[PDB]
Amino acid sequence: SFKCALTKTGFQFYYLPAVYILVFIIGFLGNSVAIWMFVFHMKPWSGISVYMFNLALADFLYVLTLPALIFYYFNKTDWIFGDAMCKLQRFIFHVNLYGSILFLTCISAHRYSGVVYPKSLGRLKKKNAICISVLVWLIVVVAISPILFYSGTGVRKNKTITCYDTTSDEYLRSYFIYSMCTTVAMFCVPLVLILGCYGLIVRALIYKMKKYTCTVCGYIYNPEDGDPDNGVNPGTDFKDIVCPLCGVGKDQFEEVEEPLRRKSIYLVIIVLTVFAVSYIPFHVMKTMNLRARLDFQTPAMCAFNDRVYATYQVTRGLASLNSCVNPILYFLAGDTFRRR
Ligand SMILES: CC(C)CCC[C@@H](C)[C@H]1CC[C@H]2[C@@H]3CC=C4C[C@@H](OC(=O)CCC(=O)O)CC[C@]4(C)[C@H]3CC[C@]12C
Ligand SMILES: CC(C)CCC[C@@H](C)[C@H]1CC[C@H]2[C@@H]3CC=C4C[C@@H](OC(=O)CCC(=O)O)CC[C@]4(C)[C@H]3CC[C@]12C
Ligand SMILES: CC(C)CCC[C@@H](C)[C@H]1CC[C@H]2[C@@H]3CC=C4C[C@@H](OC(=O)CCC(=O)O)CC[C@]4(C)[C@H]3CC[C@]12C
Ligand SMILES: CC(C)(C)c1ccccc1Oc1ncccc1NC(=O)Nc1ccc(OC(F)(F)F)cc1
Ligand SMILES: CC(C)CCC[C@@H](C)[C@H]1CC[C@H]2[C@@H]3CC=C4C[C@@H](O)CC[C@]4(C)[C@H]3CC[C@]12C
Ligand SMILES: CCCCCCCC/C=C\CCCCCCCC(=O)OC[C@H](O)CO
Ligand SMILES: CCCCCCCC/C=C\CCCCCCCC(=O)OC[C@H](O)CO
Ligand SMILES: CCCCCCCC/C=C\CCCCCCCC(=O)OC[C@H](O)CO
Ligand SMILES: CCCCCCCC/C=C\CCCCCCCC(=O)OC[C@H](O)CO
Ligand SMILES: CCCCCCCC/C=C\CCCCCCCC(=O)OC[C@H](O)CO
Ligand SMILES: [Zn+2]
Repeated sequence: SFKCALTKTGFQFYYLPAVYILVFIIGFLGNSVAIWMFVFHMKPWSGISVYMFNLALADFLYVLTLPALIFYYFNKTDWIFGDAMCKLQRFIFHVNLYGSILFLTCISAHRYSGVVYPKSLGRLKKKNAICISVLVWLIVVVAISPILFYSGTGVRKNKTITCYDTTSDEYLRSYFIYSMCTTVAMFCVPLVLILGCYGLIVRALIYKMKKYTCTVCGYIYNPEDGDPDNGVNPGTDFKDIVCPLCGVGKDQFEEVEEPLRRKSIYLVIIVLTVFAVSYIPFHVMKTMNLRARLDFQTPAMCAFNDRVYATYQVTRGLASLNSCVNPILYFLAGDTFRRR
């Protein structure tokens, strides 16, 4: 059985530990602040707050495991924590990955319901968000539990201990099949669902006219309500046309800050960037690398497999970066921190 003599040193053995240190420092800080802010500076929690707290919980838990991984790279890739801790290290990475994707889908589906179908179902949205969150954690734990079988420690020829990121050669093909099932069900399907929600969010927002406020008095002109007292039909745009309150001209009017529109665009921008930079490259490369390891072990393919392996290492770092990028979403796409 021919095998491609893999030789990649001086790059990946510096990159991943540096990214892991960066993610630990920024991720522990941001998620500690977020978890502190939701628990002690938010009462009651809205629908999105429940999903955002769960996303922060998935990130902090994963961030908590990083020093072990950083140690492993600083210890010439020799795992000293045992078989069980290796399995738990790998399980948590995948639980964080898929839990994050599913909670991002929850936030996306929730904003679509708020933007398209807006009425005060405050407690109804909170109770449903808690129930959905529990189900999401149950789905993720169950679907990701095989990682506890596949992953584990292995003794190298030089007597060192590897903590397998995938699995042993005996279960590798089975692992690829399993990974394809989770890639399709917990990455591909949520991605199509997020895109649909975002397309419908952008469609609903672009089809509606913007409100204008007076800098002199503070009167808000609604395009749908209009101003029939002066001679403006309800439904007409601001450009189609004096202020009914104070009496100043149109020149003293500026566009109103819409909280739902701003939080929706921020979510659309941040999530799409995160899928384009982290989620999509990682899933493509994870798959490509397993495919090369299983089906492309011929001398003519070795050079290409090396490039795939190196590119995959890059995406592993990008995948981990989400843990320190996600807190930004709680302050730019989330509800204000208030205790009522
Ligand atoms: C309170 C938080 C927000 C501040 C973050 C503190 C950092 C300065 C700490 C936390 C994680 C630490 C790392 C955790 C793990 C390791 C692995 C450790 O590995 C070894 O000891 C193996 C050496 C060998 O056996 O050859 C070396 C220190 C290092 C890089 C640590 C250096 C200092 C770090 C980056
Ligand atoms: C039997 C086969 C066909 C199932 C395929 C597996 C997955 C494609 C399914 C199973 C569980 C599903 C998840 C179950 C629950 C949700 C919560 C849902 O969030 C809401 O309903 C938000 C409600 C709100 O707060 O307004 C968004 C989709 C999502 C992640 C689903 C996405 C698709 C998943 C991963
Ligand atoms: C308007 C549409 C076309 C933009 C779609 C946005 C994303 C879905 C794109 C932007 C960057 C793309 C990635 C750019 C680079 C690669 C590396 C590429 O790796 C290889 O070619 C392997 C061998 C090598 O490293 O040369 C595999 C596809 C992938 C992940 C691409 C998958 C699709 C991504 C994430
Ligand atoms: C977080 C637990 C559940 C222990 C864990 C599970 C699986 C794999 C690794 C793992 O964590 C560790 N295992 C062995 C050695 C180190 C760790 N992790 C660890 O030390 N995390 C840590 C987290 C926070 C922390 O406080 C600090 F941020 F530095 F202020 C100091 C250390
Ligand atoms: C009730 C809800 C949450 C559905 C959960 C279904 C779970 C139990 C399913 C979904 C995907 C499945 C895996 C898909 C592929 C493989 C590879 C095969 O070689 C061994 C079984 C294994 C590893 C499956 C075991 C069961 C599995 C983990
Ligand atoms: C709260 C604010 C959020 C802060 C967000 C943190 C900023 C992102 C950090 C680094 C970007 C990633 C750079 C990726 C560079 C990869 C290219 C590379 O050099 O990797 C090759 C390596 O040798 C392996 O083979
Ligand atoms: C909000 C506050 C801002 C926080 C921002 C701070 C983030 C630190 C950034 C880079 C540190 C990474 C250090 C680079 C360490 C490289 C690891 C290495 O040398 O590899 C180990 C090697 O394998 C052993 O032989
Ligand atoms: C109703 C709510 C139900 C919630 C469900 C809770 C499930 C917890 C999930 C993972 C923790 C288990 C971590 C398992 C760590 C692996 C250890 C192991 O199994 O040991 C391997 C081997 O035997 C040693 O050599
Ligand atoms: C209500 C639903 C609650 C269910 C929650 C799901 C949690 C599943 C727990 C373990 C997965 C089964 C995988 C078994 C992991 C043990 C490790 C193993 O399989 O051993 C491999 C090898 O022998 C050692 O090197
Ligand atoms: C609406 C806002 C959406 C914003 C849209 C943003 C588009 C993202 C573009 C590129 C990120 C993909 C990064 C892919 C990482 C591959 C790096 C690589 O090629 O690996 C190097 C390796 O060393 C060589 O062999
Ligand atoms: Zn006025």
